[PDB]
Amino acid sequence: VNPCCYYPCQHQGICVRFGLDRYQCDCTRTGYSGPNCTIPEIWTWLRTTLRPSPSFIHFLLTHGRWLWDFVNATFIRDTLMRLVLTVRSNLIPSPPTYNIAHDYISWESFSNVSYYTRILPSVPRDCPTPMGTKGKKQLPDAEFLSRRFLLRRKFIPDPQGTNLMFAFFAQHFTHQFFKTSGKMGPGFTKALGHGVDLGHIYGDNLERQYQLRLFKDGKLKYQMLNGEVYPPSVEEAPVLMHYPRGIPPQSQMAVGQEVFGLLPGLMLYATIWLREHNRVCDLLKAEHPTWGDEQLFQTARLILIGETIKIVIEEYVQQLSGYFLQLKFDPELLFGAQFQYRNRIAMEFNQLYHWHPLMPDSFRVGPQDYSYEQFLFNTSMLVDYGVEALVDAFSRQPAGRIGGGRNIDHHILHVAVDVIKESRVLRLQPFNEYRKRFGMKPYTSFQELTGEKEMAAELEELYGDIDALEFYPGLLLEKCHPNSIFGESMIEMGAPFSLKGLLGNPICSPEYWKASTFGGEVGFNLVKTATLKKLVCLNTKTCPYVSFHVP
Amino acid sequence: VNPCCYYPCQHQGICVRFGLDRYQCDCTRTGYSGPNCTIPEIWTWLRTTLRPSPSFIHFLLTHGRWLWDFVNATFIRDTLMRLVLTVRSNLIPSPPTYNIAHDYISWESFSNVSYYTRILPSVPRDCPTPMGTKGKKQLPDAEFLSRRFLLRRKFIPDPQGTNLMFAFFAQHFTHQFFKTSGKMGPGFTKALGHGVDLGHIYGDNLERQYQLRLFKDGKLKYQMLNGEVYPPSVEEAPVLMHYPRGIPPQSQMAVGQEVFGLLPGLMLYATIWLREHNRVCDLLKAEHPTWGDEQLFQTARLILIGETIKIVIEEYVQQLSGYFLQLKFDPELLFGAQFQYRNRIAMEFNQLYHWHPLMPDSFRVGPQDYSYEQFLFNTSMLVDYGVEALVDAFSRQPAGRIGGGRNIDHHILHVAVDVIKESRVLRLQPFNEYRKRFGMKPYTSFQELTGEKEMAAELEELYGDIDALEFYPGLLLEKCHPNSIFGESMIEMGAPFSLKGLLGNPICSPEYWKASTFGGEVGFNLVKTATLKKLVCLNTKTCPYVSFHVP
Ligand code: HEM
Ligand code: HEM
Ligand SMILES: CCCCCCCCO[C@@H]1O[C@H](CO)[C@@H](O)[C@H](O)[C@H]1O
Ligand SMILES: CCCCCCCCO[C@@H]1O[C@H](CO)[C@@H](O)[C@H](O)[C@H]1O
Ligand SMILES: CCCCCCCCO[C@@H]1O[C@H](CO)[C@@H](O)[C@H](O)[C@H]1O
Ligand SMILES: CC(C)Cc1ccc([C@H](C)C(=O)O)cc1
Ligand SMILES: CC(C)Cc1ccc([C@H](C)C(=O)O)cc1
Repeated sequence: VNPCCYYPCQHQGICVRFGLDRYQCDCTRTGYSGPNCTIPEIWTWLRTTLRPSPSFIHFLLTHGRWLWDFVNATFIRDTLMRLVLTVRSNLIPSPPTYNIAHDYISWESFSNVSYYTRILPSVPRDCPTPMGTKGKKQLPDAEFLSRRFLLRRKFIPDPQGTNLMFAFFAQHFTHQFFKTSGKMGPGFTKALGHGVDLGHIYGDNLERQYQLRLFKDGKLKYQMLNGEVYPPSVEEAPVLMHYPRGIPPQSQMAVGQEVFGLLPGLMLYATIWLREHNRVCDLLKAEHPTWGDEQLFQTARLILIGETIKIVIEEYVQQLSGYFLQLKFDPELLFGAQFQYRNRIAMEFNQLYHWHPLMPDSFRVGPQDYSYEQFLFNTSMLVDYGVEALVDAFSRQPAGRIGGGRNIDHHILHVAVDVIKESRVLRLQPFNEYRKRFGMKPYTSFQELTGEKEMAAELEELYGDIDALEFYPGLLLEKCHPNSIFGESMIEMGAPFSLKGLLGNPICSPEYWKASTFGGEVGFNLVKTATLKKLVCLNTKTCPYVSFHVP
Repeated sequence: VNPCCYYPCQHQGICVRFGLDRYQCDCTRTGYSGPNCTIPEIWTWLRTTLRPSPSFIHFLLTHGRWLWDFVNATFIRDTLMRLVLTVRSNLIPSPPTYNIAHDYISWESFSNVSYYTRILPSVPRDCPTPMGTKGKKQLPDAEFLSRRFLLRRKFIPDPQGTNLMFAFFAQHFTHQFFKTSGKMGPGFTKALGHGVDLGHIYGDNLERQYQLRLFKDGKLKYQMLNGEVYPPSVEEAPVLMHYPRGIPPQSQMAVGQEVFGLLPGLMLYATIWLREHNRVCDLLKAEHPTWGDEQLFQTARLILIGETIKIVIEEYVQQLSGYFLQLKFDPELLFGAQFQYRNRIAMEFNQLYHWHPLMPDSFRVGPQDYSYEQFLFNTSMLVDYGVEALVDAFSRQPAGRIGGGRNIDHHILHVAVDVIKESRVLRLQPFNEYRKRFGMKPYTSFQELTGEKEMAAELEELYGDIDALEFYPGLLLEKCHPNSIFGESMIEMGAPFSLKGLLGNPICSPEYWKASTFGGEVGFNLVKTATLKKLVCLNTKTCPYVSFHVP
């Protein structure tokens, strides 16, 4: 029996097979020593005992507004944001570590960008049980697990007021770096780029980009419909878009991410960002009449990347966190720190971001209430209502609570089922192992995981042992913070991936973070003062209610 | 007239075109302010005035052996090595900056690995003269310039005692990251990897690697000849090798770098490293009987990458430098510093590494003296003499002095001619601009460049102005240090690229630099104690005289 199946090495120690049946843990730089890296060094011990729980820190951050208001207007704001940035980031390996093919560092894992990386090695194929040495010989049926604990019965809105404007932003944004390859299989991605490169606007490959570009004034091709600007058609921009068989090219919109024609919300954002790109080109040309099409295009792209990182940290994440602390996007906060400006999307981060519970039972646009069947492959809704109308509608409709269980609409429950199946193919280690990998104590029972007893009893009967609970299921079934959109694990595990992805970008490095990179002071300020409201309203005829929070 | 043609921005300030005819310099973080970034800050001025010249520091490093010996045995050795590593490295942009297509930062320049990067932007195409605003309307004829100042008349040996064992190591080693693509043109490379990835041994692409691997015990395919181990034939390892038409596959060796069959010296190293890879596999399997072929292969590769870095720093660079300071390869020296573990080969670095003057008039192997025509595409010499014999021969024959001028054998003078032509296509800025970009004062005349009067007068008559002198020519014609192999520019410009290349490797990062990465303490020590002598002798029947220095 493979000793590493027991996950003997603690605190990021590395389990290596030695001889026919022995194992050793490489505790290098873990802060611990001993056979299993559990004997702490004096400094390590002080840090671990003097640190408040994720639950207590969360409390401090969502209480005492009056105090935080004072803090948010001083340098303490910076000090804390930097603290948040470094502490969350150090939890992500960089250079990247393993991939679906190698549960060990290798030159292939480091140079081969078609692979998603992974934080914890896989469950060795030769282990007694699917999860290691705990649980039953066979995992609970994915389908059953989903219907029992993930299916929505009664719509549960997000207590934090998150809306569909946010939901679709999330779907739009994440899909620029989550593009699992159907051809290569699980564990592989076509979103080389691995981060905020805006590939969902410009395309994940040159040829597509060239087909999407006007090659005049650095602009992106487009078309006018009802006196409004929209992405061009595939006929004008011959690029592969995944539309239902039968829909003509002249009726398809070409945008960068092949999958965006399958939801008005997605194309909505495609339209907004496309309008913002061409707008920025105008501002740039005014500043540099001697610039060619290429430089105008390249420079505008860097600007939008900046705007995206800005808005994601200061509004998107802010919304999700519900923190009284005013999050801040300022690369300089890291100029005095040891930080690698690179990123590699992890398969776990992909699993974790499946926030389908956000989707509602139906989609309300003014007096009209559209169903999934009327909404999903709708090729006219966006143009019928226009950008302003849809933004207003999505900004008003509440999105569903992510954590807590039983809140995924039956229309898309199938995604969760496949997420669970893919997880087993990827052989993700147990939820508890990830709890530990991210600084939390493992759950000692299902009743501790869920703040209740009914689901816990059934889960325990199915899994047999809390140490067998799988990654994704653990994330969605964990008990949620007070009036939060999800549990602590979602944050403690997601923040590192997210923040490392945002700041790990090259435009955030000392070499790139300069006015000249963005065409000058005008371009640099577009990044620095970017805003959701401005992203929309500076590109629409009228300004509707725009926010990631319900009115 | 494009104002940036004057190279107005100093100290790494960035020239940006504004309005119809204005320009601005982005002095962000340069240590200077002002229209041209020429007004120094207090600390900046202190550093530039309190810093000794490259010539004085070089003096200190090559005198007082007794003092140095004392220092080398103390922590001062680590202190100076860290200084050297950090000061030389900070001179290289990271993330990478421009490429042949973009004289400005862009997402395309950052993500597109098929491009060599460049430290200084190109000479704007719309400038008055080919070099900017100085020199004649037409540059000196490349052919003529080479015959007049680069052609060898009388063989000039390297006063530092460098041998052919070193010369071939350099060619072998560098050809893993300098692989200009004929199909795409100058400015493009096939050596994705941009560094010490050992692609010249394992191939620059997966398919090729696969054809080269045995897929057993993690070993590399091979063949036996005279009881000795050699690389396999193209027949057993069907991989593309550039051999002259007319030679049969059965006499073509397959090695990783398509060009290595064109010199016994190159294949010699191919053989040595191949034997070392398979040897390491043995040691590894002894340690991990449960490991599969893949892990054995991946782990051995990481080990050889380490051995390569170790030897290049402590023996290779040591020999070139001539320093009494004992250089050291220890990744930990940088763990407390702000350093990016990434690298991108620069086109200027490619130009600079054209050390053809190293090649002799003929190749002596014992009593036999072989001509270029008997040496260049010889497919039997390596096997006829065996590894030991050739190593001994190359270790005894002195290589030619690199700097000084008039020392490139007529057989390969054509390379230099093409290097100069490619330079103009790449539109490399003038030598003086690079002097400045690397911390030196520009030469005020050709007489200052060359420590003499004749060549200088002829060069001045051809170029018209010292500010028109080109990159490569400047490097080879600059006056050499006392009894050195080349001038200061070669070191002051090359050291930064070289060390950044070496330490910027991901195996030198905190995440990778651990015993487990190399299979354990045994593998880790192979890296830490790697040696040229051991690389050869631990893989040959007998141990010949092996060194980068003539006996
Ligand atoms: C009702 C609206 C939505 C529909 C119809 C939908 C549909 C899908 C489908 C069909 C897949 C691929 C499923 C498979 O291969 O089995 C998928 C993947 C995914 N969805 Fe959704 N989704 C919706 C909303 C969202 C939202 C709001 C988010 C939150 C950001 C989200 C995040 C993801 C992620 C992260 C993936 C995996 C991406 C990848 O690996 O390529 N989805 N979704
Ligand atoms: C007599 C032995 C040698 C021969 C016959 C030779 C031949 C060549 C040839 C034919 C090219 C390509 C020329 C072109 O495209 O116009 C080349 C490139 C080059 N050689 Fe050599 N060379 C020799 C020795 C060396 C040595 C000792 C070094 C020092 C490390 C060296 C470094 C280079 C470099 C850096 C390049 C450019 C690589 C690239 O861009 O792909 N060569 N050599
Ligand atoms: C000043 C020293 C304080 C030591 C208190 C550290 C407490 C943790 O102690 C460690 O717990 C591990 C299990 O969790 C054991 O495996 C280790 O052997 C034990 O040393
Ligand atoms: C007063 C509030 C200060 C907030 C700054 C601390 C930054 C949060 O830091 C995070 O805290 C988690 C525990 O909640 C840990 O599990 C994470 O690893 C750590 O990065
Ligand atoms: C006593 C000698 C100590 C030498 C260690 C200093 C490290 C060398 O450092 C280098 O010096 C050059 C000038 O010589 C500069 O042009 C380079 O930019 C700098 O990195
Ligand atoms: C879940 C994740 C994708 C979003 C997220 C939420 C909160 C935070 C804050 C700054 C933190 O570090 O606690 C970061 C990122
Ligand atoms: C020219 C270059 C390719 C080799 C080289 C020579 C000397 C040094 C020393 C440590 C230095 O920094 O002066 C580094 C690299």
